[PDB]
Amino acid sequence: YDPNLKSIDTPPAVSQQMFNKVKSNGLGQYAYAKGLSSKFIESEGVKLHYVEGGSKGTPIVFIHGFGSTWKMWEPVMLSYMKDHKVIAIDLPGLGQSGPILNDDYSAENTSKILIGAIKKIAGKGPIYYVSHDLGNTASYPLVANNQGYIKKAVFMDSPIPDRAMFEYPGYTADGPGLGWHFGYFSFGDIAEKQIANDPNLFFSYFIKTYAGKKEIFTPELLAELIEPYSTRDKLKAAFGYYRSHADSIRQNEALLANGKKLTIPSMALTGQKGVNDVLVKEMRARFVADPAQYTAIILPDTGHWMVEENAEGVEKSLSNFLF
Amino acid sequence: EYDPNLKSIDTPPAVSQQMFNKVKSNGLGQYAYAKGLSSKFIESEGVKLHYVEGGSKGTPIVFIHGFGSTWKMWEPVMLSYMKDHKVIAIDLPGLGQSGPILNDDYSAENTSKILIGAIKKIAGKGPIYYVSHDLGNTASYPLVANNQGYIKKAVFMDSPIPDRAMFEYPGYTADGPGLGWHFGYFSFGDIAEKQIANDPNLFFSYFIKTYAGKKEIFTPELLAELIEPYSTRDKLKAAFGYYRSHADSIRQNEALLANGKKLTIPSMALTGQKGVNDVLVKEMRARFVADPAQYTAIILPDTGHWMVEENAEGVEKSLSNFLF
Repeated sequence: YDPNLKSIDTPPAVSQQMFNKVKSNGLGQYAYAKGLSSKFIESEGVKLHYVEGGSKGTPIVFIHGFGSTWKMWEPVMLSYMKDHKVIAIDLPGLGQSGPILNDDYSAENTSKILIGAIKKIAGKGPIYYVSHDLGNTASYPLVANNQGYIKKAVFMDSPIPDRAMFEYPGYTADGPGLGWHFGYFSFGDIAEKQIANDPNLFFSYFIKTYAGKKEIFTPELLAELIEPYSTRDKLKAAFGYYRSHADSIRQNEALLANGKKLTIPSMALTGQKGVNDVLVKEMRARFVADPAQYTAIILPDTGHWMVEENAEGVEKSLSNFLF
Repeated sequence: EYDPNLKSIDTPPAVSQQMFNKVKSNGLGQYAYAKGLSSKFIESEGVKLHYVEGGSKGTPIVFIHGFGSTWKMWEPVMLSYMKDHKVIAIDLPGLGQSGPILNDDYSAENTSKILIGAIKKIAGKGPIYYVSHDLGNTASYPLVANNQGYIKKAVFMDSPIPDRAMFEYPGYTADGPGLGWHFGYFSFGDIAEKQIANDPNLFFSYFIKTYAGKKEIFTPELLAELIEPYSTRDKLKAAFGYYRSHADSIRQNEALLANGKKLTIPSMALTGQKGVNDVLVKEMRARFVADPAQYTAIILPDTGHWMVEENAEGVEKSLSNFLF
């Protein structure tokens, strides 16, 4: 939290002009760099958007989270595609993926949707799997239940839903705590509605609060990052993950109680100025069978939006761990 | 209690604003005082406070509302007691018809200082009984702790008194959004102020019904009356100042508790089973009371956070038995 950060005063109508420009000119989530291919695939009745590059080499699957789309991974995808098949999927309901109509955005359901698509896109495997933010919510069952097919897994910054997610405090001595948004985002359809009235206002403040390098987030970049979350339908989907967290927690806790910890190499890669050490301690204590297979890296001076803020640190950390 | 099936309204903000305008122009809601009651204002530490009083003889009872409320929440209790008691209900600094704390210091110590000055003038030299609800519990602990004797007995209702545990209440629970989440949202820059000002009826209709046990009571017209007082940025800014100031209030109350300034006068935690429930009951017993023999804890069944709206009988009986 930053007591000194100001919220914007941009009129929502002006912000909508910015979002429209992004969509009309194929910028942001719609901009696919040379070598990358935008595609759609149906899985369990859900139309998923994904972007892929490369061909030979162990495939690497990248799953974004809240405030992001496949786009967050583009710099890393570009770096790796000469040596690896790279695949970045928009989570169900977000980016250019369609919604889960029965509102079951729990880890088990999203993992079922994702693995089916991945098996078709990536092929026989094995593959590497890399996740950030809600990606970590969507993915634990997928990873835990497909070890072998998944040869190594990385979770970034955000905690994996577990018992502690019923504990993170709403308020702290430093102001608003890690826990508060888990509550606001699951509080009826209130966040969807309020944020839909002025997405630029909420997200400009939210995104910068969780950034270490705030200067990276110019109004232009923010317009590109917020456009995919600028409508009620996309916000409803996003907040479905939050509504479903209690389900996700029960599901992951059941997995751990049945012994389904990670027995493949895994990494917690976090930003010191982001969620910082929560995921590192969590994975070490509860999710890894053998600490010797576990790597923890906390990037200094780097906030939650790890590739935006430190693409080089992320690429190097991933390369050192995966390859 | 949280109900995942409760629907938010879809009333257009402009239509809601006309509801608010009607409340004000017709003198309803916070502007409506029953026969026997008088609306007055008083300056304390440069802050103009609004209050309503009734009665004359008998131990005075001062009532302090919290978030989502004004003095108005106390009216039925005030009417019930005014025959035998001076009764005084004050709008918290910044809220209802009270003016704001200009330096944004809505910490317990500051609001307690502003309140005690006015109370001494309105209520007289004492002693008095002190009854607090919701943010009243945030505004008032130093007032009560530092003025024991002048305050003969004290009641805190439903909400926790700021202490170290407020740094622990979870944002999320197996039951959905937790007790902690609003403490974060309300102190998250000026975002709550700005978002809620855009459609106060939408936010408060859902918020108020959520924490109600008896939801049917909250008709659109009652909601309009409850929300009108929180329908502008200036009123929301003040409300959320209490939340920005909670870390301060916590330090202040912890310091009082550590300096023995626990409660040595009789005290009561009075809560609603369907509201915050047992948090305050456990908190006061464990940390705020010097002698358990002086402490009463009552949790009203089938009653949510808005305890006088939902169970005036339960509140009056509990206060009467404790106070008298």
